Amino acid sequence: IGVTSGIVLVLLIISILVQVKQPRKKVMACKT
Amino acid sequence: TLLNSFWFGVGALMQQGSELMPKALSTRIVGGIWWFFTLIIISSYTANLA
Ligand SMILES: CCCCCCCC/C=C/CCCCCCCC(=O)O[C@@H](COC(=O)CCCCCCCCCCCCCCC)COP(=O)([O-])OCC[N+](C)(C)C
Ligand SMILES: CCCCCCCC/C=C\CCCCCCCC(=O)O[C@@H](COC(=O)CCCCCCCCCCCCCCC)COP(=O)([O-])OCC[N+](C)(C)C
Repeated sequence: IGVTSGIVLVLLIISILVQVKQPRKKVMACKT
Repeated sequence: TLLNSFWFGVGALMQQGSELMPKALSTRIVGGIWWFFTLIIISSYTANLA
C-alpha cells in the first residue's frame, strides 16, 4: 500500500500533464 | 480523454459498460484484461455474498 498508492499517483500526474498540455483535436498523431 | 478513460474502468467494473471501445491493438489488451479482471471480481463477490 506504500508503493502501489504512489504508482497510481505518478500515473495521475502524467495523465493531467497529457490532458492539459495536449488537446485531442487539431493535428496530433503519435503525440505522447 | 480522461473522463472517457476513467468511466471505461468504472463502466466495465459495474458490468454496464460505456461507449468508448478501443480500436488499436495496444488498447484492446488493456481493455481486454480489465474485462477479465472485473469478471473474476464480480463472480467472486456474488458467490461469497451467497
Ligand atoms: C467522484 C468523481 C471522481 C472521478 C474524477 C476523475 C476524472 C475527472 C477529470 C477528468 C479530466 C477532464 C478531461 C476533459 C476532456 C478533454 C477536452 C478538452 O481538452 O477541453 C477541456 C479543457 O480542460 C482540460 O484540459 C481538462 C483538465 C482537467 C484537469 C485534469 C484532471 C484532474 C484530476 C483530479 C481528479 C482525479 C482523481 C480521481 C479520484 C477518484 C475541457 O474544457 P471545457 O470547459 O469543456 O471547454 C473547452 C475548452 N477548450 C476549447 C480549450 C478545449
Ligand atoms: C470462463 C470465463 C472467462 C473466460 C476466459 C478464458 C481465458 C483462458 C484462461 C486461462 C487458460 C490457461 C489455463 C490455466 C489453467 C491451469 C492452471 C495453470 O497452469 O495456471 C498457471 C497460470 O496460468 C494463468 O494464469 C492463465 C491466465 C490467462 C488469462 C487470459 C485472459 C484473456 C484476456 C484476453 C485479452 C486479449 C484481447 C484481444 C485483443 C485483440 C499457473 O497456475 P498454477 O501453477 O497451476 O497454480 C498456482 C501455483 N503458483 C502460485 C506457485 C503458481
